[PDB]
Amino acid sequence: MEGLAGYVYKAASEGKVLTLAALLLNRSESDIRYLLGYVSQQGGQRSTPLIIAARNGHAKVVRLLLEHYRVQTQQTGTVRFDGYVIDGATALWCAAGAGHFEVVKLLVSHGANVNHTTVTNSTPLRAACFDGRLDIVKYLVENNANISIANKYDNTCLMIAAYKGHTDVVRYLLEQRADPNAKAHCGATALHFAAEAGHIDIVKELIKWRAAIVVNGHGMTPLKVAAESCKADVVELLLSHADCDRRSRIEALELLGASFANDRENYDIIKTYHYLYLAMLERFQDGDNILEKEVLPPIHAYGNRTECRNPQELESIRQDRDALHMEGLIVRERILGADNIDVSHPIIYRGAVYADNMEFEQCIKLWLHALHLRQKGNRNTHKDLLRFAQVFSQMIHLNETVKAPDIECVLRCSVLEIEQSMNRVKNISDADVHNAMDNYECNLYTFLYLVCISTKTQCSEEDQCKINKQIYNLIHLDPRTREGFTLLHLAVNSNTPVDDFHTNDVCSFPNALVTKLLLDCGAEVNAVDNEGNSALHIIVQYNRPISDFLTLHSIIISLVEAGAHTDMTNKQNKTPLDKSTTGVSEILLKTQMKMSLKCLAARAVRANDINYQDQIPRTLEEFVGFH
Amino acid sequence: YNLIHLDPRTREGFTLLHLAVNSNTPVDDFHTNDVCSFPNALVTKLLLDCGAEVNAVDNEGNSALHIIVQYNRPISDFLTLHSIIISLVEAGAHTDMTNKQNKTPLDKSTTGVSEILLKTQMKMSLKCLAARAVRANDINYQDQIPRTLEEFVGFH
Amino acid sequence: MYVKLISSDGHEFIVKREHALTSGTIKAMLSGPGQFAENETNEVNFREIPSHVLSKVCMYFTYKVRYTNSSTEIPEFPIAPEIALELLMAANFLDC
Amino acid sequence: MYVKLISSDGHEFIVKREHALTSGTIKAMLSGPGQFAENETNEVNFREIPSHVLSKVCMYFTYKVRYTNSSTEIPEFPIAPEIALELLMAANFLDC
Amino acid sequence: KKHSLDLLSKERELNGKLRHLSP
Amino acid sequence: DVFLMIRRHKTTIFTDAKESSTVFELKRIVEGILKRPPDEQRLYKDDQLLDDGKTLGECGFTSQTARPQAPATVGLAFRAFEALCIEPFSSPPELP
Repeated sequence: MEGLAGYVYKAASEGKVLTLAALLLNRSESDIRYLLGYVSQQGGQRSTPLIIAARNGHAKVVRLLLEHYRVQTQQTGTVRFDGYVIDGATALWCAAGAGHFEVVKLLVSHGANVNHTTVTNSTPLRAACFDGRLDIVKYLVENNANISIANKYDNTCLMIAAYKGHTDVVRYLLEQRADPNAKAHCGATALHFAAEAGHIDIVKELIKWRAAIVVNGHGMTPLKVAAESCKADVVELLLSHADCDRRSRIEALELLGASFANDRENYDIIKTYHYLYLAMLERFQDGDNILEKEVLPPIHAYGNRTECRNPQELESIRQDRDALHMEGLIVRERILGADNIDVSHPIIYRGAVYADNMEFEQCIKLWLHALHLRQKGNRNTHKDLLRFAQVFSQMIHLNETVKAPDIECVLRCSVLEIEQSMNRVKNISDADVHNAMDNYECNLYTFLYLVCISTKTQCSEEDQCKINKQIYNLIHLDPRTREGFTLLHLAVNSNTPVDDFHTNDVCSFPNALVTKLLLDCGAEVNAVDNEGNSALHIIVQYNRPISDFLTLHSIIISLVEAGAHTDMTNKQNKTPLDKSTTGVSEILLKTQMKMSLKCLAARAVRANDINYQDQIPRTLEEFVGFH
Repeated sequence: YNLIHLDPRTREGFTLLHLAVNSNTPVDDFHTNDVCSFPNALVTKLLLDCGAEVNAVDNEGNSALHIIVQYNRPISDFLTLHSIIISLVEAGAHTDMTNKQNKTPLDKSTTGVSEILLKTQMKMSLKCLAARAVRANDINYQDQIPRTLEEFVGFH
Repeated sequence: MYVKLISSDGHEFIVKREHALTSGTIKAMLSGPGQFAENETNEVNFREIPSHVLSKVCMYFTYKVRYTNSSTEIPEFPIAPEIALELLMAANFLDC
Repeated sequence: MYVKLISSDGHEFIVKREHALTSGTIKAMLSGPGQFAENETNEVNFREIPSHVLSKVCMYFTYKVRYTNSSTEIPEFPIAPEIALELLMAANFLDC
Repeated sequence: KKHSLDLLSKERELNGKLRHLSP
Repeated sequence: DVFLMIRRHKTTIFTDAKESSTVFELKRIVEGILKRPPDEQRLYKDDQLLDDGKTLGECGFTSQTARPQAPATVGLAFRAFEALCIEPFSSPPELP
């Protein structure tokens, strides 16, 4: 039966030993196997009673289940971790991931498969080393556990222990014939993961254990990320390794100072200057064997400097915080190239700290340059675009003039990203389709915020005209929300969300100016969503019809000035007057109609179910479909 | 503005504003009827910009607002009616001032379109509510209030 | 000022000027080189609209000009099942 | 974010900022050299209007903020017969 | 809250890293 | 949609809340206003102490008795328990 399986699973999860021996007593041979192994979908996870007793750490319940009822150890299930979803794992994997020694011992003594793998080739040894319990990993290794075999993603226990703060498990792994040269998809070896974590003792012991400094598939070295994550204790030991290169030495403690110059976690000036000066002295002592820098031409947004070639400009920027930070950013971009996504974050942080004390222009140009750099890399810039609309809303609220080309370029980037999101969700899988659509909706909302910003600006004729063509292109690629809400429907809706930043002080919906701008750029005014509503059906439902009356009024006439049909019936056959829910909107729409014998004839055709196919003009077919 | 300062009145107390907002103003039928259409938004706006008194009353007490709210063509001529109401409110008019029969402009508004146009233009004020209470309870306000408040209660 | 609407069957449908100027294309026909400001015939010829449809169109003209400003539950325009789908093309060709 | 209203008897009448700013002279006193850009007290002292009338003034502030855009079945604001002729003076002093 | 406080470092790569880190 | 009137000896706070809201939310906004800890503040609905847990929908603060026109007076006391000492407003003058 299915009813008792739920109670058995509940008792196993709670681990009440006084309930297991009562619920599982006097059970037939078939039922004792049917109940133990039943799929219970709780909290979004498929939890076998055995695996849910192993995960909760009920050693007594697990021992009673294994010793008496003799449940198989090959049963699979799904356990929801902190951001980790694993299906197909056994009870040994669940016990190792939860870190309970007694359940692991009982399962292994009862015959649990230590070499059993999940869908992504994941062993319980990785689960045991995830929380770094030395007893469990020692017991598993002593029970024929293989460390050379990694998961589906070429990720064994070694780097899992490298990220985690536990050192006993990684030392035990390195003391049992472990190969630290295993490479991930992008050529990432164990030293890359150890340096990214930047644990001093792990990277110190890895030097003695054949660190094997090699270049991964990005043309990127473990020392680069060791010095990139703002840690000034790993680079010295990486140099202490006997195979350090001079060029790698040149990049080290120089990119480290660059990262220290611009980072929220490690923002300081004296440290940055000290490492920059020592890295400069590392090459500025030979003379006859000098290593002159190869510096790219300066960027107009990157000030007007070409890094430091002499010690005089190095010591001249000792008291200049902005100059030293900007040199650090420049050299970080030079060494890391223009492809790394992480180079935008220091620029964003510098712009944010420049904007937090009421100065905007340098922040504006830094965020614009970061937007350009991420546009080259083809990344999901939705959050950055959101914050960028936020900073425009703030600076408009503080009444400072707005650069029209900035709006121009951000709108063209927005429409390009919207098209990218369209093709992506067209070719997306069903697993991440919901978050892809959420990102698309955020892009739509930030596009509307930017359009409202543009309406709030006194752009010249050319700027506003090219904004009109770009918006024209956006509607001509037909962006539709998952509920059918086109751009006009979101522009005329008060239910369109606005984030908690300065946008709500400037960009509010419904907006008369945004609606008029959308109607200017060839928007489909009579667009119909899944519920059958149109822009008129949405604007008539406005809940503030007096205080914002003018805006509401304007929007209605704009729709009437753009061919919105006032007799259109939605999927429930409700004209916008039937959806008014307001006297003000009702009478505004009544005064904005015409008698329109076409509407009466179309209503007569629809109500009488006359087959209007090919016997009326082509436009009259959709006209009748309106009613 | 010179004529407005002269302050003309017809036989029935109509000022220039009341005639300019009344649809019953007799327009000549020879050629003016094809151009001059009363009520007209532009003439009222020009008069108000020329300092026309807004809260003037007839012999029946109707102001310009009481006259415009009774407009018989609020749908086919909505722009004129809306502009008249906007100009009358913005130039300063009492949306609930009473005539001799104690009828607010909302009460006189035969068409609901003008009712809700005025309601969108109407702003709630405690002074109007208190004046309405004073008039309804017939409490003696002589010398008990400022001179302006005396007439304010007088037309509420 | 009393225009004459002639259907495809020769049925004259003489109606008032302001009644017939509600339709946009009748206004267009009477405009341009179709004025003849002599107040003699103001004849417009409908080679396509049948008489049983032009009659309903003229009744619509009168009904609209009567009930254009009511907004107080105007009576429904009686459109027969057979007149519809042929009155629709007339209301399209004669805009509004 | 609140405005402290003090009547003629010393009755504090702490009310919302946006609720108090619906009246002209409260907005005027909170403007000028009276801004109190610290939002903890923002006190306004009235040595003229007694407690029973400023109470109804604050009640009216809340009442109009709640019903600012209803326009349908607007409920009456209860003015006592004795409190009239004096709430009128307060509403004339505090413009709207 | 300000611009710096709500600045959250790029976690899509961190989310990209952790799917390879599923134990 | 419930509007009420927190009363000290002289201080008077005007409060908006939900019908399906508990005592905790209004105690927290009185936290934000009067800056006194919540254990030593307690309400008094018609001189009857109310527990800090029940919602105001069934406690007695329905929208049809705590309308913003005349918010329901709610007592309050602070630890120096302390009895209800709500000072009434000024007596209005009689009809002239």
